[PDB]
Amino acid sequence: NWTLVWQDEFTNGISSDWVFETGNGNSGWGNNELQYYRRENATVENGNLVITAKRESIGGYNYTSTRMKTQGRKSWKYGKVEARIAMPSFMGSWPAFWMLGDNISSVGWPACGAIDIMEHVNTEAQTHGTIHWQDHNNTYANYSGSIPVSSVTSYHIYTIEWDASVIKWFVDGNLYHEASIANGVNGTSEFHNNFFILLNMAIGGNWPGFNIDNNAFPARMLVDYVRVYQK
Ligand SMILES: [Ca+2]
Repeated sequence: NWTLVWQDEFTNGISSDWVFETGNGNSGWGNNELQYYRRENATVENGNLVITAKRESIGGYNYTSTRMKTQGRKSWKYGKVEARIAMPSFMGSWPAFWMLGDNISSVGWPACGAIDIMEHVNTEAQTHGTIHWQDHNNTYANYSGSIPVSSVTSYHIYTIEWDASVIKWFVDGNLYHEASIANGVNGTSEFHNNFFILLNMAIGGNWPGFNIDNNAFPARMLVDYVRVYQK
């Protein structure tokens, strides 16, 4: 059965297991994103993390938001990883709940692997689940599924179950995507290493595009909790 091994319920502030990124990264966090991440865009209100994207200027960028991670504090190999999230829906928005391989520090992205547990862009009536990696031929690979979500602005539960055979994605317990990692099929060896968790909300970028609804700011993503279980 599933045993809880880590959580942040945000009940008494943000856990010291999170580190915050600052700035626009390299080439907009690799995606030509437009935001500058800060600590100040993360707050807690009534037992929920609140990530607020703002029209705010700093360092040559014109929007701010938060990107937080458990890198260097907490990581896991296999498990059930879940968060209860309510996110905004507007043109330019790109919230995510995801994981990266701890070995990113030595192998870089995308060789480290990423497991996107929840992504949403713009005003789509659906959310996506995806894995990204470098395959047997060392070519960038991704494998993505999606599920209709009529109200991303309401709380939904975004989950993966990950074991040495498979990763499965669920929203509200409804299975919608799955990917085999058994034997490192399609060069998925790196999903058999420890990964850390990230939460963020980007503004603009190659996927959502550069048509930004400037009247949708400030915008809030609320996260009731993040939990990890293992067998
Ligand atoms: Ca909570």
